[PDB]
Amino acid sequence: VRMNVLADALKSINNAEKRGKRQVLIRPCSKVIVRFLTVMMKHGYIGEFEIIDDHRAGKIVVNLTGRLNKCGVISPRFDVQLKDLEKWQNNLLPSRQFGFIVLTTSAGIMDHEEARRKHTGGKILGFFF
Amino acid sequence: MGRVRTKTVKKAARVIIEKYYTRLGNDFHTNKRVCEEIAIIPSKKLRNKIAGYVTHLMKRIQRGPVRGISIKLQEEERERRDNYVPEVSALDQEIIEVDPDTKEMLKLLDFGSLSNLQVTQPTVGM
Amino acid sequence: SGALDVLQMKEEDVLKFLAAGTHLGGTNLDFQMEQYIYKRKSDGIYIINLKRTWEKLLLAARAIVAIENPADVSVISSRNTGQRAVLKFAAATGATPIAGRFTPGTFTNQIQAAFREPRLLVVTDPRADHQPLTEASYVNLPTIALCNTDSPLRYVDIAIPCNNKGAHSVGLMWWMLAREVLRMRGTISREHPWEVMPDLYFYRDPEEIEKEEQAAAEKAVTKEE
Amino acid sequence: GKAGDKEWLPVTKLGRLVKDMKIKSLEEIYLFSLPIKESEIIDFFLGAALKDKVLKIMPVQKQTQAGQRTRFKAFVAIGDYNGHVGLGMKCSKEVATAIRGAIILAKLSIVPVRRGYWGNKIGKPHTVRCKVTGRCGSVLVRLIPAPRGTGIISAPVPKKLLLMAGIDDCYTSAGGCTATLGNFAKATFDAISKTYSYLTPDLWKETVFTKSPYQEFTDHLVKTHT
Amino acid sequence: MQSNAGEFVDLYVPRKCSASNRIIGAKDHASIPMNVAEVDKVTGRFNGQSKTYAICGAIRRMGESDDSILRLAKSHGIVSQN
Repeated sequence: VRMNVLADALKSINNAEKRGKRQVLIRPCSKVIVRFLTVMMKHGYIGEFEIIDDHRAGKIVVNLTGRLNKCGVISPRFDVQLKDLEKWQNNLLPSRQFGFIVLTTSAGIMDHEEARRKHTGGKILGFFF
Repeated sequence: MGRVRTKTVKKAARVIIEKYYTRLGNDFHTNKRVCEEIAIIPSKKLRNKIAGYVTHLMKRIQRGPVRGISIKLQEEERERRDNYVPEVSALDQEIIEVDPDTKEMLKLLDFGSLSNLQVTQPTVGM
Repeated sequence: SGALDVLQMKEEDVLKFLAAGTHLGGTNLDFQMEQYIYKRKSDGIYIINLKRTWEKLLLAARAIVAIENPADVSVISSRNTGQRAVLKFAAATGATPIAGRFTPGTFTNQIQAAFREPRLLVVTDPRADHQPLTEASYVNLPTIALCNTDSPLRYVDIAIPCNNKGAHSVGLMWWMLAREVLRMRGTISREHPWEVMPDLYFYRDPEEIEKEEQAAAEKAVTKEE
Repeated sequence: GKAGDKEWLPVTKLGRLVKDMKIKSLEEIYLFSLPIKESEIIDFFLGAALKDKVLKIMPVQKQTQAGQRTRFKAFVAIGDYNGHVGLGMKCSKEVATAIRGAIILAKLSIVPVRRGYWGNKIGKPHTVRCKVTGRCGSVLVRLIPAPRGTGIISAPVPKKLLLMAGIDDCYTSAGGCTATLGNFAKATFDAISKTYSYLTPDLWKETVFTKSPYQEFTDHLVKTHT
Repeated sequence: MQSNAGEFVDLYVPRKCSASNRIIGAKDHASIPMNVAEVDKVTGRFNGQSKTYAICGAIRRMGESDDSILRLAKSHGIVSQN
């Protein structure tokens, strides 16, 4: 089956970081997972990552540090309209000061902090902190 | 019957042999009178007991070392066993050779002397 | 190693390692002892690498140097083989031996009169002295020990592999340990023969000692005759 | 008439360095994550700001062939209003002895708390840094940060501890059997511990690994001292 | 941690262990600093300035510390090719 790919992905890197690891193997490589981890890399929670290529769908390998505490998925994907936002981020984050809800908009995939400056609502995907 | 010695006897019996090892004989009466002079035991019947156990210990101390108390000459022979044993002065017999798969490690670590070869059969218990 | 060949293993010591059978190691393995092994024979026995033994010897010994008090690097061994060896170790180099049965609570009490607070430990065989290891993780002691292939690693920070099933492997290794700490701290350095040898760090052998002493007395009497 | 105390001769290494006054704060001790094994060390650094608040004095008793035998088990809180709190339990045959056993034990187990801000700064932290939890056998607490001047909004039991901690603003919620308050307070104390054990982006810069007091002050301890 | 002034607060800034990248609390008595002694590396004699490390109790108690202490010394010295 593997109904939702992204939802199975994050639990590995969540589990792996707890035990004390710094290399993982996540499959089967969706484009959606790439742009997620790109945003998550900029802020600094993970390091550079290598995309292995296969014809089947690829495999991805990540280098990570203890800075991450947990990245979760939120499924199914609800809408946000920039007044629903404040209610979401209260429940899902440890603090106002840091933590980053991610979402996708027509202006691309980004954190919530950026979307507020573009006046774009959209569909929420996950979170991390 | 019964009459198993208590701990009050066995505590002081060990002490009295450690610090007055020289004074001891192996006779009952001599070991009694020594305990009477090197200490006071406030009863008479108690004195007759502590002497008898001091005697019974001193029999065994003239064999191998007791594990409840120490004397000097045993710690001498302890030291004499624990500074050189007559078995070796050589390390270990100076030349010992090894079989292959150890030689392959040594090949890749710049060593190439003093070896033998035997390529012993397969396998575990077989 | 670090320095090019003034710390690296010599041709001499190789003979001593092989004569004491240190290279041999038991049938059963652990998943923390996989890297130290090179391979198996054609028979059940797994051959520890001696290069990998040598590197672990050094930073182990260098940590024993790094303390500014040599009276609180408490060594421990409770096996009979490891009694005579440790006694010479902590007599030669300033250290504190705890020989035989441990008598628990000696790193966590305020009432016991054998209470001590050291910094390091140097243990023979985790599976005879499991007691001090558990108590080390209640008062923040660094820990060093001698592991075998089948000895698991848990509450130890660094291992020093060895064959150590009761052999000349034991006493040889404790001698080498005391040799190195003196090359860095002491004035024994020159790295050309030390007066003290590994021929009295080896096991008592009490029945073998009495028989050798009797045979030496008989050989002395027959020499006098 | 006759005067002069003499109290507290250390039998502990860490205690001796304090008595000679070459360790200048508890904050050094906590940074090396050392045990504290004496109750006078803490009472040397502090002792004029520590209050106690005896929570409950609870009986328990077992059964034997001659009937009941009852021992009194009391919980006693402790804390100054600058960030250090502790908690202790003890039981004994009689009451006062058990209380005095707990006032000692609570000082021994004392820890610091980490305070933080709401969403903006104006100096002096008033609340909890992050949203944390703490569980003790089916009781849990969810300490949630709160803006200034809301007060501590909690049940009576954690309102003691958090107020002594200097955490003046908090939202909370409980889950499970809070009737058995021994769980409830230990679960609160569990939560209050996690504040310096929660990683935040502030702390991401790497530590310098400064040398230990055990190492530097070892020179005085080479006499006979242990 | 900074404020409006940039004034630093928090009673102690805790220390962060080498191979786990996490912070050890006030009570945590399985966490050890481990001092390796440097040498001059011309004569192989002790020379002063130490390399100091720190390890948390979690990696210690599972038996992963042995690899971490090895890797730390492998990225520096004394370890060449093990």
